[PDB]
Amino acid sequence: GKGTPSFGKRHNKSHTLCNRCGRRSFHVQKKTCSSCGYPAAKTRSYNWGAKAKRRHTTGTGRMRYLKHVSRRFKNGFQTGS
Amino acid sequence: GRVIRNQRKGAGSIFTSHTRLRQGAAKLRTLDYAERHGYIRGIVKQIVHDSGRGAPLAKVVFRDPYKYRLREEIFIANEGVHTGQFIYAGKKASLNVGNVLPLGSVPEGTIVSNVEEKPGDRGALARASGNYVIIIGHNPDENKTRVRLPSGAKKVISSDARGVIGVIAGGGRVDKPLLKAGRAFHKYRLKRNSWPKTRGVAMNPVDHPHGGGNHQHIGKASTISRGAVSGQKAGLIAARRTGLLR
Amino acid sequence: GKLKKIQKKYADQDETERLLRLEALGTLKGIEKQQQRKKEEIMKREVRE
RNA sequence: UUGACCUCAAAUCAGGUAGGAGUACCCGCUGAACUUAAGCAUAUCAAUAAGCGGAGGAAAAGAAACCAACCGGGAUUGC
RNA sequence: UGGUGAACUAUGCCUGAAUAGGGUGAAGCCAGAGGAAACUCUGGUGGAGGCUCGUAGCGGUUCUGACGUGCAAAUCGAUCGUCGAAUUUGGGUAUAGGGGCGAAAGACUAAUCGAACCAUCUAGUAGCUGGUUCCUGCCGAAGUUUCCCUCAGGAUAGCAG
RNA sequence: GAUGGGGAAGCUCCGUUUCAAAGGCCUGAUUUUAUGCAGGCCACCAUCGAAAGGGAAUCCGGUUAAGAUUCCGGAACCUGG
RNA sequence: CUUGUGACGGCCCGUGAAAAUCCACAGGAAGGAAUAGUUUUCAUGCCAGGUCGUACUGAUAACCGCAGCAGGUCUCCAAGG
RNA sequence: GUGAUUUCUGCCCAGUGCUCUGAAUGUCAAAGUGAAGAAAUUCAACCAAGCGCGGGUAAACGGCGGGAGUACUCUCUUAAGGUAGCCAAAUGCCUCGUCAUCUAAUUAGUGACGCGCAUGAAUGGAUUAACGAGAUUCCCACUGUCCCUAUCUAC
RNA sequence: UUUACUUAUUCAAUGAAGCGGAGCUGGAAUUCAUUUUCCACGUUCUAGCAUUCAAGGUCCCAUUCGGGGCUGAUCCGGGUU
RNA sequence: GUGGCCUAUCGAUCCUUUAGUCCCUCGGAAUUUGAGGCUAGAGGUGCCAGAAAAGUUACCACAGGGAUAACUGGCUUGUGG
Ligand SMILES: [Mg+2]
Ligand SMILES: [Mg+2]
Ligand SMILES: [Zn+2]
Repeated sequence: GKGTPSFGKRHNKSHTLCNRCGRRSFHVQKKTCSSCGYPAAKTRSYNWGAKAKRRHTTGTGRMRYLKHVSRRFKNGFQTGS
Repeated sequence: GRVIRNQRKGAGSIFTSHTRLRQGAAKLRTLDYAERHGYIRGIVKQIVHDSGRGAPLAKVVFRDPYKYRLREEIFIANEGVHTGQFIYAGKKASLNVGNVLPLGSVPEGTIVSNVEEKPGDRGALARASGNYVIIIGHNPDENKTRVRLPSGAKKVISSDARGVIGVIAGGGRVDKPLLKAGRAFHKYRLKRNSWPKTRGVAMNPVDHPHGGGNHQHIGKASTISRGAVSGQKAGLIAARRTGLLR
Repeated sequence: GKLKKIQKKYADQDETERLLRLEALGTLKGIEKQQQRKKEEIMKREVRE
C-alpha cells in the first residue's frame, strides 16, 4: 500500500514560508530556504538555472529606488530647485 | 559495492552511545595537594545503579580545602563499600578497601581497581564489574610498579598513579544466561545500536565481502591482514592462530 | 629492522612471558628444527666415514 | 614613589570603510564527462561547461632582464 | 557537473499515548500428616510467564473468491496470524545518492531503486528502425573483384549518368 | 547553532567551554551629581529547540442567526508595584 | 462500570529525563526600643495586568489520495437487557 | 562464524591466506658513498620495508585415493586419505533401486539395506520434548468435491 | 649503536593552589670533631560541624563608631604542574 | 653459378639497434662529447595488410533482427509406423 493509503498520512509540512522571498521553501528542520538560500548572506542562484535567474532577477519587482537613477544621471545629479 | 556496516559505524549517526540516563563520568578525585602530601576523608552518601554499566557507582562527598563548599565525586563502587563509610584518599591513607592510595605506597600482592595509567587521568584500568589489578613488583629507582591487568598482561606504570583498593562490585554477572532475545534487547537498548547482528555471509555481495553465492560460505580465507584497508577488514583481523585449542 | 620492533612492543616482557609467547607463535620450534638439521648434516658425514 | 618607552587591550569613544545585487564583455582559481579516435586507456572534446573569488565603462596589458642576427628594429593593444 | 528531498518508508534517540473477558497455575507463605533424621506427602493461599483461547488494535494465510476500462495505480468479502510485549503509535529530532538505513528481501530512501529527484553539459553518439513534400521528358543499374576486429558497415575496381 | 580560535583557493567546515584579558550583582556612598569614585560578592560562560514534557492564577448561571472558562450578572484567585 | 488515589507485592545483565522556578534550614553581617519604636512571610485597604490565536469541519462531502473516491489519517467521554 | 537443550565435533599446515621477538644476502627504490670523464653522464659497492628462505595456524578458506590377496591384510600414491554417525534423506544419475508394510490395485508414504553419480562432523554431524497460516502420507468423523444434478432468495 | 640536556615540537590536567632549593622542629644516625646523611615536618572507632581579609599577640593611628601594618601561616626563584 | 631440380617454408608505420657515407644539421661564431638526419639490415605483430585486454548476470537494460534458433504450418521421409 505505497500509493493511495500512503498518501493519506501526509499532514506535516517540510517547508514553510521564507522571509526574503515568501516562497514556501524554508525547510523547517534545516532552517534554510531552498530557493533563495536564507539565512545565508548571498542569494541562491546558479548558471544552470538560467530560467530561475530570469524569474528572480532585477526588474521583476518594483525597483523602488533604481527606477529613478537613470533620470537623476541624465539630469546630472543636480541639487536645489 | 556499497559501504559496509562496520564502515558506517564510525560516522556516529545512529551508532552513538545512549547516554540519557547516565549519572556522570565515573572518575577519581583530582590529584591536587592533599592527595599527594597527606590524605583527605570523604563520605559515601549513596550507592546507585548506572544505566548501561554492569557495576554500581558510589557518590562520595569531600570538602573543598580552599573554599567553603562540598564536592561530590562519582567513584566506581568496590565490593564491600557501604553507605556512610568514610573513604580516605591520599598518599598517607591507610590500606583498607575503598581507599585511594597511590601505587607506590602499597606492598606486594595488593589488589586494586580503577587504576590510573599515568598519574592524573582519574581512572583507566580495571573498571568493569569484577575486575582488578594486582601489584606484581616495585622499582624505587626509576620509580615504577609492575602490575597484572585483567587481560593477563603485565604493565609497568608510574608509582604515583592511584588506585582504589579492592575489586569492582557486581562481579559474576556474565555467568547468568540471558535466555532471551528480549533480554539482549534490553541490555543493548541502553548501551548502543549494535544489536541484532546479521551475518555477512547471509547478505548480498554488494553489502559485505562474505555475501553472495549459491551457498552461504565465505569464499576466501577469513583471516585478514593488518595492512588491509577499510571495507576489507571483515573477519578475523591479524589472527596469529585460529581454531579451538585443546 | 627487527631490533626496532623488539624495542617498540616487546620491551616490557619478562623472560618467562617471552618464552610462552614464543612457544605459542611457534618460533621456538623453528629454531630447534634448524639446529637439528645442522646436527643431521654432521651425522651424515660420520656415517660415510 | 613618580614619570617615560615598548607591546597588548577596552569603550554605544571622534570620524570613516567592507559585505549584498548585477554579471553580456573583463581578471583569476578550480574543473569534468558526453563526443572523436569507426573498440579503448595517452590524446581529443578542453586548458571548455558547471562551481568559487574580484572590477570597470571598459577591464587587462604597457614603457623591455624585448625582438633579432640585419645596412638592425624599439611600450602595450587590435586588424 | 551543481543542487533538492526522511510529509511515504528504513533505523537510532527525546518526549507523550493505547491495549475486554477467559484458561493454565511458577516462586514465596499457611495448616495437617509421616519420618529417627534428612526430608517427603496432602489441602489451601499467592498470581509468575518474550505462556495460552479470544476483542479493540497490528498484520496479511487461503479462497489462487469479488473486482480487474475497479469504490481503489493494490481495494472489498469470508477465512486467517498475533494480541502485555523484540508490542502498536503521535509529535520532536538525527542519518542524503556510489551516499544513507537494512532481525538482510538488493529491501526501503515521497506511486521512482541492482544507485532517488531536478536543471545543465545536450540538438550526447548510433555501422541500427521509421519518415523524407510538384509534373513531364531522356538515359539507366548492382548484389561481383581485393583489403579492413571485415561478416547488418566502409574503402577500391566494375556496372550508370 | 554564533563567538574565541583552527582548517579550507573558496562557497564555507570543525567545535559549544574550547590554547579568550569572555562579565553583572547588590549594598550604598555622595547629596557641585551624576552615577563615577568608598567598597564587597560571584565565575555560569550566546542563542534556538515541546500548542502531548515542566509551568503563578476562574468558576457558576444567563445570553447570539452565527462567539464564549473570553461577553453580561454574581462570586474568586495570582503576579508585579 | 469508568476514573482518581493509598499502602503493598512481582520483574530486570532494563532500576525506568533535564532545566527554569519556588520554599526551608545552617550562619550571624547589619539594623535596632522606652515615651518610644521595630516588624508588612498576620488581617484589611489601593493601582495595573500588554501582544498573537479564539468561527467551523475533523471525515462514506470541509484533510490527503487528479473527485462530494467503500482507501488512509492521533486522541477524550461511553446508558439498559 | 555457528545457531536452544542432549551427545559429540575425527585426520590433514602440501596449496591459498593469516601470523612470528628466526637468519640474513639471494631480490633490492630515492637520497647518500666511490671510480672514470672536461662535463652532461656511465659504472659499481652499500642497500629500509616487503618479497625469497625457516616455523606456527583448520570452531582460517578448504581437502579427506587406488591396485591386489584373504571384516582383514599387502602394495602404490598423497598434505592426509571420510573417523563417529546418517541415508534412494529437501542431498542417489542409473531409479518407478531391492526387501517388508500400507491398498483390490500405489512412480506416493513408512521401516530397513548401502562400492553413497556427488552423505558426513561449528561448510557443523546425529538426536530431540514443545511450538508452526511450513512440506508430505494414512485413519475416524463430516459433507453437492463427485455419481448427477435439482430447487429457493437478494442484487 | 648507546647515552645525557631543554628551549623547539608532542601529550595531559587544573576555576593554572602549595613546584624547586634552602632553613627550622623531632626521630633514626655514627659522629672521629661538628655534624655525614635519611625519614618525617597538625587530620582514622562514629552518615554532626568547619565560610564573614581569623581569633589571639604586637606596633601605629588619633579613639569612637574604629582603621591600617607585621606575626599567627619560615625564607628565596615568579618555571602552573 | 645472384642459394637449395620446380611448385610452400613468412611480416608495414612508430621506436630501438647495427653497417655504410665519415657525409648533412644542432639556426649569434667555433672545437670536442652528446643528439638528430640520409642509404641498407635486424628486433614483430600466426586474428599472418599488423588493437595493449578476464569473467558473471535467474536483478538486468537499449538499438535492432524473422539476415538467426526454441511452436504450429510448408518441402523431404533417413528414422518411426
Ligand atoms: Mg538496531
Ligand atoms: Mg560468499
Ligand atoms: Zn527564501
